Amino acid sequence: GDRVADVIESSIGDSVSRALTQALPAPTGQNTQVSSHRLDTGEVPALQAAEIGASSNTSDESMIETRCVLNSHSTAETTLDSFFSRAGLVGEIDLPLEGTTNPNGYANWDIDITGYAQMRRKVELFTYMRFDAEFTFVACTPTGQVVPQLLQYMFVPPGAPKPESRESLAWQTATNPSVFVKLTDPPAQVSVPFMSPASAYQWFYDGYPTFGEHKQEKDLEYGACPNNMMGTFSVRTVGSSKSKYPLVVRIYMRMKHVRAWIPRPMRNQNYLFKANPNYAGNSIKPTGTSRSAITTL
Amino acid sequence: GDRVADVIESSIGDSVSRALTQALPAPTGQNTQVSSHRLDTGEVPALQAAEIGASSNTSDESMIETRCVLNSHSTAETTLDSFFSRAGLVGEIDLPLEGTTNPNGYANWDIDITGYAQMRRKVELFTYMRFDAEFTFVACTPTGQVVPQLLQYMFVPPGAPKPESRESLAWQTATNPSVFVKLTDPPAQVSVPFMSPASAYQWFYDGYPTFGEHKQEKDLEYGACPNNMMGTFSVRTVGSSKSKYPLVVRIYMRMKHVRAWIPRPMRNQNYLFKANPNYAGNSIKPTGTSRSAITTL
Amino acid sequence: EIGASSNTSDESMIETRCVLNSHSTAETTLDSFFSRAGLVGEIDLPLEG
Amino acid sequence: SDRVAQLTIGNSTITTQEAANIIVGYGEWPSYCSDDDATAVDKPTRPDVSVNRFYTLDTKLWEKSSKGWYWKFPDVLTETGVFGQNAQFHYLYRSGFCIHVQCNASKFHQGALLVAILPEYVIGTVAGGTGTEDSHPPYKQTQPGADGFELQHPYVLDAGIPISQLTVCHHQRINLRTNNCATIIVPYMNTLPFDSALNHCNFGLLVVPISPLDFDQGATPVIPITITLAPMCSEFAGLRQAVTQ
Amino acid sequence: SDRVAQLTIGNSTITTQEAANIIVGYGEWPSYCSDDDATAVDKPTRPDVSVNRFYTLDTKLWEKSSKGWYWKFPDVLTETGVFGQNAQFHYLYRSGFCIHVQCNASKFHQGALLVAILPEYVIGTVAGGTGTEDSHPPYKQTQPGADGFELQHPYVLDAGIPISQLTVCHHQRINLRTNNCATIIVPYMNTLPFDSALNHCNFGLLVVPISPLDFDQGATPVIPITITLAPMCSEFAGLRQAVTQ
Amino acid sequence: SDRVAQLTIGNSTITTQEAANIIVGYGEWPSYCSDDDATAVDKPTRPDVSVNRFYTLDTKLWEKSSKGWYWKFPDVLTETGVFGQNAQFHYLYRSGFCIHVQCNASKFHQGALLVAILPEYVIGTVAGGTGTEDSHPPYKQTQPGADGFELQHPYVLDAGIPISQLTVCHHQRINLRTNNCATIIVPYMNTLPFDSALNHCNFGLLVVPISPLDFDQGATPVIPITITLAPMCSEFAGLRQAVTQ
Amino acid sequence: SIWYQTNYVVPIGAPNTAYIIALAAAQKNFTMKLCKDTSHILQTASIQ
Amino acid sequence: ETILEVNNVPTNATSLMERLRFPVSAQAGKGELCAVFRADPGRDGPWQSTMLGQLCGYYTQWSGSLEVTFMFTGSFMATGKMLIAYTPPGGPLPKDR
Ligand SMILES: CCCCCCCCCCCCC/C=C/[C@H](O)[C@H](N)CO
Ligand SMILES: CCCCCCCCCCCCC/C=C/[C@H](O)[C@H](N)CO
Repeated sequence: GDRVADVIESSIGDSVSRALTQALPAPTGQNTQVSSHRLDTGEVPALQAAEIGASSNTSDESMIETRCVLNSHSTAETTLDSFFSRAGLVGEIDLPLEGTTNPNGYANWDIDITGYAQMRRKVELFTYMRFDAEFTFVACTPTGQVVPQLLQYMFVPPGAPKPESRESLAWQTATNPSVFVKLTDPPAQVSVPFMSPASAYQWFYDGYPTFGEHKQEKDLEYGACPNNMMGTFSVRTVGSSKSKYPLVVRIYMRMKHVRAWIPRPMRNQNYLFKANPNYAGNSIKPTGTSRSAITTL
Repeated sequence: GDRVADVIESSIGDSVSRALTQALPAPTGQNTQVSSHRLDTGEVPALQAAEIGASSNTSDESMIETRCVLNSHSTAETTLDSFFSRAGLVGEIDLPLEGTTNPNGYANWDIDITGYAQMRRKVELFTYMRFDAEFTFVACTPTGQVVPQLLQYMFVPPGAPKPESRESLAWQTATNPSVFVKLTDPPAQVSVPFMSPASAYQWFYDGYPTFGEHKQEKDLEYGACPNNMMGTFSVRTVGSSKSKYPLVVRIYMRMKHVRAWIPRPMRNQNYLFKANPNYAGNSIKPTGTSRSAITTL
Repeated sequence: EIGASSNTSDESMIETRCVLNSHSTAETTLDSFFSRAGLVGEIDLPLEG
Repeated sequence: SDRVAQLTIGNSTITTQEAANIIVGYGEWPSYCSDDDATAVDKPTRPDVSVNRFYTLDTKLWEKSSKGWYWKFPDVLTETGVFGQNAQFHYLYRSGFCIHVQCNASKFHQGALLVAILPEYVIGTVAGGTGTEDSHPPYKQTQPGADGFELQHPYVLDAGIPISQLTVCHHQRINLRTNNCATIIVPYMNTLPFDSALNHCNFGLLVVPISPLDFDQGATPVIPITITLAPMCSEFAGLRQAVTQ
Repeated sequence: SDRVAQLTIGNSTITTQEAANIIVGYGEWPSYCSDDDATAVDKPTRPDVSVNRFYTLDTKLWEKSSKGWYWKFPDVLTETGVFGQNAQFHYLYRSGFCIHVQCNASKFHQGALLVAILPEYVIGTVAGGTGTEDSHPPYKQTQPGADGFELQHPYVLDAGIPISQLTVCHHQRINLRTNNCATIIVPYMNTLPFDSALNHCNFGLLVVPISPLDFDQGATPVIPITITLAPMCSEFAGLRQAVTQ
Repeated sequence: SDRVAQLTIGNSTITTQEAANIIVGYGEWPSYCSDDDATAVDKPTRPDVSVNRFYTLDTKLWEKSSKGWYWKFPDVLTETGVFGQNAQFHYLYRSGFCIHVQCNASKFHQGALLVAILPEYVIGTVAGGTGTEDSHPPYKQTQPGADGFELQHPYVLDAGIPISQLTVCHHQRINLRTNNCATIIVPYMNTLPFDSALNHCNFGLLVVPISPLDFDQGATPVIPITITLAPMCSEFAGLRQAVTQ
Repeated sequence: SIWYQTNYVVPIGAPNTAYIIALAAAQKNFTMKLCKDTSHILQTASIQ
Repeated sequence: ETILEVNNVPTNATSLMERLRFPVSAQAGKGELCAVFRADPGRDGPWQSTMLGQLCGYYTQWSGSLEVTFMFTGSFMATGKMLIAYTPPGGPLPKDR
């Protein structure tokens, strides 16, 4: 039991989060109210102190004579579902016959949705995002031709054996999930849960995963979060022999049940690499367009 | 406020001292009760485990057939008042005319009662002792002759100026306490309080008072507690000129209102120094007398 | 510049505990500070001089 | 009533007579880890006053030709005081912060600094300039400590993201004609309830001049910027030997 | 029911199957400093599990020709773990202790050790042998640390006081035919509510063989003595830079 | 609300826009003599507005090489107005005072003055320097009037007592970057209920620069100090011819 | 100890140097004990 | 509150009023040291000038908290920030801020 007064009157162990703000409903845009003229002293709503770090609480009712406007413009399309529940390209796998890419008939793809700029810049608006997903696989020939071929889409989680071939033993999918499809069918579409050991994925990780000295050898590890390495996507031509059709598998991901935290500045520079916020330092481009002078247009 | 359960269910800040024992009254020695013969199993009060570190709880009622003895022997003379409220020599100051000891007519005595073995071995039975005292000054000539001389016994606390002479300015006793006496009078007798900045004096101090490196130079500081340096006793012949009588001041201290803590082993070796538990390592003497053999007397 | 002394306490400058003080202000009174005999005069009565 | 502030935590106290206000980050004050959010079962140590107190790191000089500086948290306190020993002796760590930045100048001085908190401030590099080399930052750039590091390209924050949208995080301004202190209170922000203090840095602290310092010849040309910061609601768990990195 | 014991404090746990009992020193369990006994006004830090835990110092060998060893508290933990950093970073210190001494031997081994706690164990010296030199002990004898120091004259405990009256303090015995552990729980004992841990040592811990070790040629001749100790109800106050001595 | 003050007594009025506060001396406002404290039986004259009003003495210049000045009360008003006629025509005198000191400077000026009230400010002398001569101060040093007198050794206040302990009396500071007026209200302080105004001075008024005046070449180098003071609750008793000393 | 946190910044025309006056006292929990005679002031003999 | 003579360097009569104020000037911005003194009232140093440090001579044991008030006597236009650190015992003289 607690006897001394500094321990009885202590705020240690206050687990309850003390919040200043509260979320209120805003199904529509705020309505404008009627305003008249103001000719007094002391009350000066146009003057702010931006050094506070807050934003201006000035409205148009206090800057001009306004009318009543009953707004019925909905804020429903700015939600995170409506902004992210839109399938976009996150992956592309090529299965050729001759060449170097994948000349054996199988292809493993380390899952990362940071290889296509248009979906990456949408997620990197936040640093933490938690969601369930819906992946869709659009398979076709280079020319776009639909051909009579069977494939197997195996999810290889981390730790499970990756297939070293088409005739491999990992393809028996006794415990790993798999999808068999013909190219003549609609694209395969499966729903995936939130599968992180953490409470949210994170597109930016300011740190190293491992302890120890950090020399130039193990500097690749900077930024790598194992909580986002969700495993491997594998694909093959179901068969003991060589296929006759070249193939491409394109992967489209749609988020659902989205939560996000901590918005960030948006990428203005061209991406260069996967899971690396590097940029071209010689060819730094300004965020927008330029002028000849500041007094013109 | 406290929210998490490890903080609500915590024994941090329990200032209350949890004691196992309780002091009960023992004004007399314990009475003996009647005992008879015992011829059973299991109950064996003579067998102990001294490895526990406790003392035997065996009584004579369980080892022999005893009678009833109604004891009326009092434990009143073993108290700490009755054991320490007995004046003993703690100091001796010589004031000669010619020589080296104190040839000017004043003498300062750093107060320490550890210069006489018979009162020191009584206090060093404990490590902490808190008490008020009663000092008594028996002044006389070397031969014991009482002579017509006036003296001044000034208490010089720590920080106050010590007198560098008989004609000094410190003797004006405007704020320091003093006692003027003739040798023809009864010995001066004053009562003194507990004057430590601590809660008790301490005859043993396992430590150094100062921080820093501890080389062979500042090794005198080992054992020194400034909480026991109660100041200086000063004495002079009240006069501007030289006295005609040699003098000795002998100091006798009687403790009252005594409290003591943490008993120790008692000194068996001859003391050598003041506030130093040194001993003669070559001539280590056993604690008691010896024999020719262990089967004889 | 007001000419007063600071009314700042240690409860407002650091995180402090409770201390139940029992230190008495009885020895700073003017009796205890002045009711102590001291030399105020000295008179010499010699024979020659 | 709003330009004066005293911040007392621990054995430490800051005064300011020329403040703006206090920014409480994401409207959450720092807190302790609840039993629902917790997963580790060891009892954490909560040293109230020996680690939750203001620490003063160093002093950067605002010159004319300045570009900016960043500091990474909690890397700034992993070699400092009792915090940087509990953090080395333990494996897990949880805390908020109160950051407080100081820059004093006269009334004849002009300039502005953006003082912002960027979570998970991952550091990119110029990629050889051409963008072909997949270069990486060294350890003395991602965890630079109390000395901080000087931004090479503060327009993109050395991460390809524009400085102009950085007010979407926490921030204050130090406008020398209005204020000389900037106080931000940050809660613990991570996907996990605890994490390592030596491997992972939760956020960065950017100090960038948007408007450049100017004065006429005769005024005090040394205008220092001093970072002063206090942990809040600190918690440590998982005790073993002291390792520094 | 009495020969078995498990001592759990912190992240640490000791088992014993061949115990005697636990000695609670002077019938007082360790406690925290009350507001009546306190004089210093700063808030003390009370780190529950990071300093109140069992620490293992070293291992002395019980040979035939042994004389004894002593260790001084809290000097044994001023360079060890989180305790020895809070103690260096702070000026004041208050704690109890649970000491636990280990010596294992067979049933064909015989011997006894007196394991005792002597408060304010001031160390004297031989004074030149003749008693004329006012010699003094060096720093590596009064504060010898976790290594401890070997008694020169254990009859007088190198202080002129007899070993035979040392059972008036706390003690246990390790009789190898009865027990192999000795557990003493010590409260904070001082005239003051707090004190320095580097300058002042509250008590000593003596381990002396009264009965000598003996065995026949063929048995395990290495009989180690291991000291293992846990602070209890620790408290630190007055924070400044880390000084070691 | 506290930096502005108007002091109205009589036919006189002072404004200040840059004040600190008013010091009320020893927590006693001036009062009239009660019938219990009184011993003299004559009826005293109490001229309300003709003597209780602000009088302006003279103007001292604060230079760089200044040391300090003192003025003795009521000697400053024994040749001035209606007060200095009632005081000459009568034998007895009782009054409080409101002293008000003025020193104006710019915001580019720095310096501090200690403005203090020292009761029974007896004036000692250097005693020949060697301390053998038992010299004495002349009349134009102990009662110097409205002109005041320049301190020779302001460290000891020309009385062997340190300036540093002078805040134990009434005081204010004039810190030029904070205030330009210093207002002290003094009651009648004497062992007697009335006394002579020409023979006995109740207190002195010290104006000493602790921090020296400094400015750069171009600013107004004449920084005057002006003493302005008002009697309060004045009372005169025992009427006879007018004698000046 | 007193340390410069940022700097002593001054504009042109004002003086480059100032001074700080320290003022020391005690708090409401302060007490003294065991009255004595003072040591840090002493008198050369032969007064008057 | 009475004046604490921190700058107790000068001794000549010409410059004994300099002991009541200590300087603060323009530096290079390296966290430099202005002044350092002991918090001991009875010890022979700056506190001897105070009424506390003279009435403590007449007493042997003291307890309780102290209070040091520093006033800036510069221009209205001069700005600055300073760190005033109390170092409890054991702590040697800090070499840096
Ligand atoms: C036939 C079964 C196929 C199912 C495959 C679904 C894979 C599930 C993964 C979805 C989660 C993706 C999250 C990715 C995060 C980022 O790429 C990482 N932070 C890497 O930068
Ligand atoms: C005329 C007035 C004379 C009064 C002098 C009385 C002095 C009071 C001192 C009494 C306390 C003595 C305690 C001494 C303790 C030991 O000597 C120290 N621990 C030194 O070893």
